[PDB]
Amino acid sequence: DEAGITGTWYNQLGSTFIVTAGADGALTGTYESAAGKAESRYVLTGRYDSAPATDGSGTALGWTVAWKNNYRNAHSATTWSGQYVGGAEARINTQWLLTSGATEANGWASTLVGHDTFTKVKPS
Amino acid sequence: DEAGITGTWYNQLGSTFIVTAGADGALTGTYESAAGKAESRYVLTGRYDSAPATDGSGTALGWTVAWKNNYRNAHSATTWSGQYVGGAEARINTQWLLTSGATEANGWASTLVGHDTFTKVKPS
Amino acid sequence: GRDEAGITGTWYNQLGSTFIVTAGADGALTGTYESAAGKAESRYVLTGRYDSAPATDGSGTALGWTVAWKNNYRNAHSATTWSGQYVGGAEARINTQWLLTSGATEANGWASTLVGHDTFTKVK
Amino acid sequence: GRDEAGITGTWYNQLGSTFIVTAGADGALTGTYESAAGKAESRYVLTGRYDSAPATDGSGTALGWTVAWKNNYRNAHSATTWSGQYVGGAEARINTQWLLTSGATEANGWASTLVGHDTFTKVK
Ligand SMILES: O=C(CCCC[C@@H]1SC[C@@H]2NC(=O)N[C@@H]21)NC1CCN(c2ccncc2)CC1
Ligand SMILES: O=C(CCCC[C@@H]1SC[C@@H]2NC(=O)N[C@@H]21)NC1CCN(c2ccncc2)CC1
Ligand SMILES: O=C(CCCC[C@@H]1SC[C@@H]2NC(=O)N[C@@H]21)NC1CCN(c2ccncc2)CC1
Ligand SMILES: O=C(CCCC[C@@H]1SC[C@@H]2NC(=O)N[C@@H]21)NC1CCN(c2ccncc2)CC1
Repeated sequence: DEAGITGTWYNQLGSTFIVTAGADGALTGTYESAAGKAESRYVLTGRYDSAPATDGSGTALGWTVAWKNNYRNAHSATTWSGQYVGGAEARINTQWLLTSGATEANGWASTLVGHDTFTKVKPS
Repeated sequence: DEAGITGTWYNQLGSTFIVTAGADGALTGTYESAAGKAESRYVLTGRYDSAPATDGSGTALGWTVAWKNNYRNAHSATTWSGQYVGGAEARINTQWLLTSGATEANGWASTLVGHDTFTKVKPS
Repeated sequence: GRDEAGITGTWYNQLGSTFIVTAGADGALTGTYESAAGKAESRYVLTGRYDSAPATDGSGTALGWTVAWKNNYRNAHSATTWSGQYVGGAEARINTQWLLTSGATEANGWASTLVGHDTFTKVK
Repeated sequence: GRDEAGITGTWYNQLGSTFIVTAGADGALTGTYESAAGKAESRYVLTGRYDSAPATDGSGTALGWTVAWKNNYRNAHSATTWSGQYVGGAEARINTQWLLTSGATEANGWASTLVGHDTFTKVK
């Protein structure tokens, strides 16, 4: 899935996720979000199962973005946890957690949760 | 929080999270889980807000473990999303998502969710 | 504007489960749930709540409900809660995320909760 | 063993919110919820469900409930569902994770859900 996972992906929001799957199970690349307090590209890193089952299961993976770059800092980080599914129209199916820095009076409301699905089709 | 975040942490399960905060916002290190289909250490990587607010807020961060090493492969990955809180007894407060590789008939049940709190106190 | 009639009826989700719901005048949700997935058979009681006076700005209507997976046929020692919102219009949807908690011992509690997302559409 | 009396009563959580619940003989949960956090004032109706015949192996009792954040004082256009389990014994607890969904437009829907975890303990 190295060849499969590596590429430019787009989620249902129009966000762009450019990723490289390393030989050692590493994930690196960039994330540009179409939503929220975000501007231009952000660094990401993660990990994926570099030896998945050969039974029709997807390939487990996850990656993190801390929303700081040279343009903006949203004092937050998102983690996507999901799996890659290969074939004709390959998909990456994820759920995510977005934690913002918070005070102890704020902490109960510090984490947003959602789900993103990624394909390699360039939106229009 | 570079000096603060870097260290050996332990969660409520007795798991060991050894991490280094890089200068560029990188997180690296190892994770050994006291629970589940896991054995000895796993590679992790993530990101943290390397320039947090100076207002009493925590430092947003996240990191990923793919549960494959040279001992075992659980065909799953966990992402922890949370924040670091410094001071006398520093804590890392997280929520997490654990996705396993799944078939399309299995996918509805592929993701576990929980919360881990980390301190630098060595259990007994 | 209030969505008593928009919400009340029969819905299916993407697994083929059947959600039969009545939205009461006072914010109550009642009905039955038949799951096409998991350790479930036939219909289960559900109860929930919805915002009986939503904003007029085009926002959806917040709601939630619970199924405990015990009926006269089977008992899966677990409960799901769906949290999400009703969105009216030509193709109405109920968009949800859910938490499915199983009875667990202390040793198994870390793995006691599944998380997912279901979209419901209404049928005549 | 069934926990009608174990669950029924007044509980507080770690924010200082007050959860007043009656577990009915047929699996129903009813009561009120007063939150010490957020856009909330005084008591809100809740309804939920619990496993009325849990396993006898030491596992807790699965349950869930919903609050919609409209009462006679305030309407926060949102609903929380708590999913978790009751654990009896000398220090009984209700351990939950929760999803809090707010009414959202299509532009804001990606940010419409908060996630967290509450532990409840019972008071005389
Ligand atoms: O907007 C961002 C950074 C952009 C995240 C974009 C998200 S990532 C998941 C989804 N998928 C995408 O592709 N794009 C979106 N961060 C906010 C979070 C909420 N914030 C607070 C404020 C106060 N308290 C709590 C939280 C303020 C900062
Ligand atoms: O046990 C692991 C790997 C160890 C994860 C340990 C977890 S990480 C969050 C928590 N915090 C820790 O410190 N430790 C625990 N993975 C399972 C997941 C559930 N599995 C399935 C099987 C079939 N369908 C769906 C899921 C099988 C593989
Ligand atoms: O299968 C069911 C009951 C049917 C749930 C149906 C689910 S509701 C959300 C989704 N939307 C639907 O329409 N259908 C599915 N319960 C299992 C869950 C797995 N179980 C454990 C045990 C321990 N740890 C983790 C999980 C034990 C029992
Ligand atoms: O504050 C409340 C109602 C009070 C909820 C109390 C919560 S229940 C879970 C936790 N346990 C408790 O005991 N107390 C707290 N609702 C807000 C939430 C933030 N809101 C948005 C809007 C858009 N996107 C995301 C969030 C708008 C309205």
